[PDB]
Amino acid sequence: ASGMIVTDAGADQPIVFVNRAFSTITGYAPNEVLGRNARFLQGPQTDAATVARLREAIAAARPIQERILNYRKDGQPFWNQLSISPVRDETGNVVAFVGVKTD
Amino acid sequence: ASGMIVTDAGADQPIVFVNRAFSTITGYAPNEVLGRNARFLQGPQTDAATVARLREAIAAARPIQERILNYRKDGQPFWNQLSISPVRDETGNVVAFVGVKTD
Ligand SMILES: Cc1cc2nc3c(=O)[nH]c(=O)nc-3n(C[C@H](O)[C@H](O)[C@H](O)COP(=O)(O)O)c2cc1C
Ligand SMILES: Cc1cc2nc3c(=O)[nH]c(=O)nc-3n(C[C@H](O)[C@H](O)[C@H](O)COP(=O)(O)O)c2cc1C
Repeated sequence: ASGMIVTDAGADQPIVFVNRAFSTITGYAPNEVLGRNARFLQGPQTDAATVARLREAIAAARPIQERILNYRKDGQPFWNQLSISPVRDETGNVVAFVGVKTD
Repeated sequence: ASGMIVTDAGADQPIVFVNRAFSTITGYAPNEVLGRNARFLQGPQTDAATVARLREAIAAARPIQERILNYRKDGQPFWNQLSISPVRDETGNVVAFVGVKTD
């Protein structure tokens, strides 16, 4: 199974759902992450240019894939092959964002 | 806000998340629907041919949009402009399905 994060569309994209795989991968339980922006997964060695590309894509509701250095709850660095896409209604309104970690 | 349902990919797509708009629209709380296939929203005058097109598209992990008759918890019918899409990882594995109601 691949990790999955779902966020609200607006106002800095707080997490509303993580799948079981997310907790296996990151060591974080759902209650520890709901209502937070996913940027808490980043750490000292995270590439700022990669973070900026995610920021611009999410702001514009553009799909993006990045290999980004993330950090488990226990602090272990892991490479996150991250893909983010908007969820739209048929009018084109953004309803949510979905992020997947590909192992 | 538009209604959104997220399901597992496999084994008859049990619901794993519904947004707040889902509960406003349908009258169901998350604890009433999590772990169930979304077909409980259908009822006696739901169009069988429409349900068959949804079944075939989801089985194939193909996006689909239909206008389908659904029923609130209290039994009141509502027209659901429903769009369902797979969520894939970068290997092409289906991680989840997402369903949206367009007002
Ligand atoms: C649905 C979704 C999932 C995300 N998943 C991750 C993730 O797994 N790891 C990560 O470092 N950032 C993730 N992000 C990105 C951060 O939330 C944030 O958008 C990014 O750090 C850029 O914004 P900032 O410069 O304001 O931090 C995700 C964003 C969204 C919308
Ligand atoms: C993510 C997702 C959301 C769904 N949302 C709805 C819905 O809002 N209303 C509905 O009638 N069916 C919905 N369905 C469809 C049913 O779950 C089911 O796939 C459909 O009734 C066809 O299969 P069946 O013939 O086995 O019932 C959804 C399915 C998925 C995967």
